[PDB]
Amino acid sequence: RDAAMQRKLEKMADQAMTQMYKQARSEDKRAKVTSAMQTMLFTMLRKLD
Amino acid sequence: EGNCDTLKEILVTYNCCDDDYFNKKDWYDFVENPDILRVYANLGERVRQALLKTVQFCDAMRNAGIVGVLTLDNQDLNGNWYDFGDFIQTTPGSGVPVVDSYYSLLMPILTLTRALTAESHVDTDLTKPYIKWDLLKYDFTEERLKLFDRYFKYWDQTYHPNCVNCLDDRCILHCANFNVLFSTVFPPTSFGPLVRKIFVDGVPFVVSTGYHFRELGVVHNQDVNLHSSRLSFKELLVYAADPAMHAASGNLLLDKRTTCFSVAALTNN
Ligand SMILES: [Zn+2]
Repeated sequence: RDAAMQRKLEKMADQAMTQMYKQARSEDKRAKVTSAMQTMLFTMLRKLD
Repeated sequence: EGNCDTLKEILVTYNCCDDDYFNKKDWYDFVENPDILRVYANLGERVRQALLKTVQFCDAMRNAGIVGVLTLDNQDLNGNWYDFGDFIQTTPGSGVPVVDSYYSLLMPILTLTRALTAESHVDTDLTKPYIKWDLLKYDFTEERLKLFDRYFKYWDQTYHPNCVNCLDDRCILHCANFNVLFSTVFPPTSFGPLVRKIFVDGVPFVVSTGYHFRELGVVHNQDVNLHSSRLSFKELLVYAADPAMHAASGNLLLDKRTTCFSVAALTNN
């Protein structure tokens, strides 16, 4: 038990870590692109009024 | 094209083209020899006259109080009529005709010969300038209704200049059809998105709030909000994927390479 169960605890904890890493990088990209498009909008109008 | 004799006879009988035109091979094709459109067009006025005369005849029968049906084969090319073989008589001012088969058959021609362009001239004369429409006007409703009334007077079905007011779908068809024909008259710089100035966080934007479809009439967006504080994601998106702010921030373009109506350019090269 304890020398097989404890072997699965590590596996599951580490896959949880890697998936939270991927989710973090994902939501990072989101912030980046939304900042970029906001900048594009705000600079577009600044040529017409 | 194996035997379109009667067509050739009709075409020469009205000076749309002279028999010489019938050796330029592929004269009948469209994508080959697009010129055929022009010689087709030289029929329009005769068709339009036929229409006006049949309107007069309809109202005449209505006042007279007669009932009957209208088949094309009982109509000359000048516009007159004849063969009152089976009409029956009723009280005057109560008569009724049947113009369902007539128009339903005629409808494809009217865009083939463009027989309705004679309504874009300053006063329905071929020998006059175009009406100088106001660059800003985009509604055009009672105009379509007026046209309908001047021609399709007895097309016994309600027409809705804006399909938004249609019932089922079949009403959408029966309205967008007429819209197709009518939209050939108005300025082509008056379709597309319908933009509007808004404010957000005390800042002016230009965004579309509607559309003028040359087949669907006017349509207004239903949930526009003047004056907001910030912008979430979906609204960022829908204001990014629109041409309004893009186009209005562009430099005017006019290209002669294409007959397609250009609009704008985003760069200097
Ligand atoms: Zn309708």
